[PDB]
Amino acid sequence: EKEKKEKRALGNWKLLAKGLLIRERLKRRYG
Amino acid sequence: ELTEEQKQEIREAFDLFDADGTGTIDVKELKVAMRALGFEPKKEEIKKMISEIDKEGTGKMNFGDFLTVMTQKMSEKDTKEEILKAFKLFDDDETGKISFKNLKRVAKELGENLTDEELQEMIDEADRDGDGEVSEQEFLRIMKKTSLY
Amino acid sequence: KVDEYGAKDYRLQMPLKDDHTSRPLWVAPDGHIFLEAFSPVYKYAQDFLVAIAEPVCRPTHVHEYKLTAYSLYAAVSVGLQTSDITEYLRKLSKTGVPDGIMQFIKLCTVSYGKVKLVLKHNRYFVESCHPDVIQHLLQDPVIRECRLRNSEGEATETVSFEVKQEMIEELQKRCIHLEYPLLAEYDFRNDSVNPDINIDLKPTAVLRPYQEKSLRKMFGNGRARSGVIVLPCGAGKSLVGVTAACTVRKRCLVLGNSAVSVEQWKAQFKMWSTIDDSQICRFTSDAKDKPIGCSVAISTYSMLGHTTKRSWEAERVMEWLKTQEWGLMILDEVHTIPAKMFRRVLTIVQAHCKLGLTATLVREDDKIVDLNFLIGPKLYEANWMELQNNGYIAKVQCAEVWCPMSPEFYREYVAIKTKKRILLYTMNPNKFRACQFLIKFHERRNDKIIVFADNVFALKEYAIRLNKPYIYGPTSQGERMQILQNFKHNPKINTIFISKVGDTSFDLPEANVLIQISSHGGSRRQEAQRLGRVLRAKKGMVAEEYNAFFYSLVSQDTQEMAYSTKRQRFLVDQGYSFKVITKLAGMEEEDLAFSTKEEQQQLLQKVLAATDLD
Amino acid sequence: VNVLKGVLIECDPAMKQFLLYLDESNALGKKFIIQDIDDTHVFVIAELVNVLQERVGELMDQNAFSL
Ligand SMILES: [Ca+2]
Ligand SMILES: [Ca+2]
Repeated sequence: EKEKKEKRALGNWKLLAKGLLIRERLKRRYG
Repeated sequence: ELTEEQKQEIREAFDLFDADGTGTIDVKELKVAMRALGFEPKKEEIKKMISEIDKEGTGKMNFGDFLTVMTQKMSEKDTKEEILKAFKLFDDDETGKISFKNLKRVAKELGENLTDEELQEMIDEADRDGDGEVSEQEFLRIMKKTSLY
Repeated sequence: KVDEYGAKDYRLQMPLKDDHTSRPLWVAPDGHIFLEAFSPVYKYAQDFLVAIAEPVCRPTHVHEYKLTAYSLYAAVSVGLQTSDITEYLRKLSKTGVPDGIMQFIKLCTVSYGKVKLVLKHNRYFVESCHPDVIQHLLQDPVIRECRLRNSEGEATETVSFEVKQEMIEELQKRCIHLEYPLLAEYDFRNDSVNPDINIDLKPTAVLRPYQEKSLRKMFGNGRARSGVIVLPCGAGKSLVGVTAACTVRKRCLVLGNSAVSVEQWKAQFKMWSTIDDSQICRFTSDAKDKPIGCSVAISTYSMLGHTTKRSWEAERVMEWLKTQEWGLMILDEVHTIPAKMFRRVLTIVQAHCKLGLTATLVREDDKIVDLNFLIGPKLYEANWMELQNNGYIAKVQCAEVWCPMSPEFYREYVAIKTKKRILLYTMNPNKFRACQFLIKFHERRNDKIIVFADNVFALKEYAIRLNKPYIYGPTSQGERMQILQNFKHNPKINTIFISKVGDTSFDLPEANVLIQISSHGGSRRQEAQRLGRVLRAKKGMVAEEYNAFFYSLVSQDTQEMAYSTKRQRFLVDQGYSFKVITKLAGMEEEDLAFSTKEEQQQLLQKVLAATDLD
Repeated sequence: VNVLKGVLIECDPAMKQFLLYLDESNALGKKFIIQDIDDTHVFVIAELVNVLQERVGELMDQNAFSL
């Protein structure tokens, strides 16, 4: 149970990181 | 594709400790060779990489293994630099830590609808020293064990 | 012989006679047949070709048919010999019939109707009037294993012999190898083990002329013969099945894809057949009925193919089904049968006469050669254009709308090479604006709008931004039915977003505008069947040749172009036209979302946020 | 003055983005797309434009079906 909870959090972290990068990437294109 | 010109730098670094042309260099000189190309490893990391390079106890590495190790170190260095830049993106106030406020601000700016309870759960789950937040080293570790990057 | 241009030099093998205009047929020695529709003898030629030749393409002017061994077997089962067929071909062919085709017809027809398979006392017997063929086939090692043997391993002794049920489908393929195909003949009137059932045809049921012709062709010499009949969606295929079941008067089994199909079949049986409700039972996972006295049973393939342990009551029902002998079996959507699990259902179920009904038979995995022996040869296939002319079905107005890709998406589209690339072109902001304008135009025109999108994320995003109901994987059945009723009855809501589940998982309400945004990846038959099921004939616009509207939004310069081109091949073979629309008139005046480029940048950010996981 | 002699290419913005991707990813190899001038116009050295046209034709060939 706890393991899988952490897994979800891990994915969230990854998603969050990607989000910033993605936004930053578009900034490099448009900022 | 790893590099084109930096490979020659690795060749020069290998040849610095291989003036006799024996084809191999001492593993104990691994620390200096990394410092010749700009790397600054720590004692624990040096011991861990010497253990992996010298599993058979030969004490010498050939050109291919040295080149592979240097490429891996360069990849890890650029990954760490990108992770540090991401940390700075999180740490907009330059406090050195990704506190609850920083994570909440990043989540709100990105448009995520993650609950504050989930934010503090993730902070605690990635909190190792128990300081109440995530530090540079904790963020680096959590990125290391992430799904991918 | 091949010319330098690639044309097959068939001039020498086809002796042309001076009866050019009168005779409408071209018979090339390769097995293909060409027919001219403007010829005065087109109707007779069409009837002759349908009986013996499997059509390939039916455009407006010249139709192309193919000659196959299964088609020859079907023609023989109809009751036509080689002599009359050859005479009719020579009377209609512009050139002389090549001897290669003649020898091809002679060899196949003689070998047909020799081997007979009889299902009696829950036992399968292979018998023939020529014991020499039976003795010769015994030497085959595959036939030796398929043949049922005694408990001690000794082989069992018009002499017939029992054959293993598990090896029945194996024997069917071996008959092709031995060139002695089985005969699917049933004692329609001589049956005595299975009593008749108090089921008749209500006077409200009317058989259309093509439906009646197909039924009469199936009932060769008054005996029901196993086979497959292809009819367009909405042409009363369920009515045809009910009529066939009433005619058979024996035990009837019907199989559908889901519970919705079971309910529709039960409603049609109650609507057209006179069988009592007590004799109608549903072997479903939720609504279960006692199999005792079940004259007609309606179920699903996966229910009968559940390899995992089933419920105790379901086990009892399966045991009763296996014990019970079924004179007639009905299968819906034959295109999914080539699956191994669903094919195993045929072995599991013991039935005398099996009839399969569907809209298309061109599997993308081309697993149809074995299907020709799983059930039988294709009994009948109606012409879509001809039925459109008759007014039985709506004359659909098909169009492919090319939506330009945004440069920001296009660069990322080329950059991405994995399967994540689907989200980029399926979420084109220009495509979104085109879909929004089409929805606005059809709502101002008071049209029923069905937006189909295979991608769950894209469909959900489109429906949410456009504020329309969305149907996807879970789609709780109560809420699904409520949404369907709102679409049918509420005039305020006339736009429904449906995911891939709209193909066969439930019943599609009659509509007039169908817009396809996302593609499966080259499902040339699945989306064609979906389009046929979505659009039905609408009163009021019968005179107009464009009464049903279908639009396919395709991203320019993407792989979606190739998918659309591959998919529309089946519909083009049916004579359906497709007009390419690059510019939509009225978009300039109408205000649409993402008018500013920064909004498209926001949509790009949202799409990129949706990683390869979605 | 320092001015380059080549061939001007005019295409839609989608093709412009495709050429920019080719130049950046070095799929064409050496970076012959030296400089961009306008949102629809580019300046390419004629030594590689012939091969570049082949690459563009390959792109549209893939975005189609073979009959
Ligand atoms: Ca802070
Ligand atoms: Ca910390």
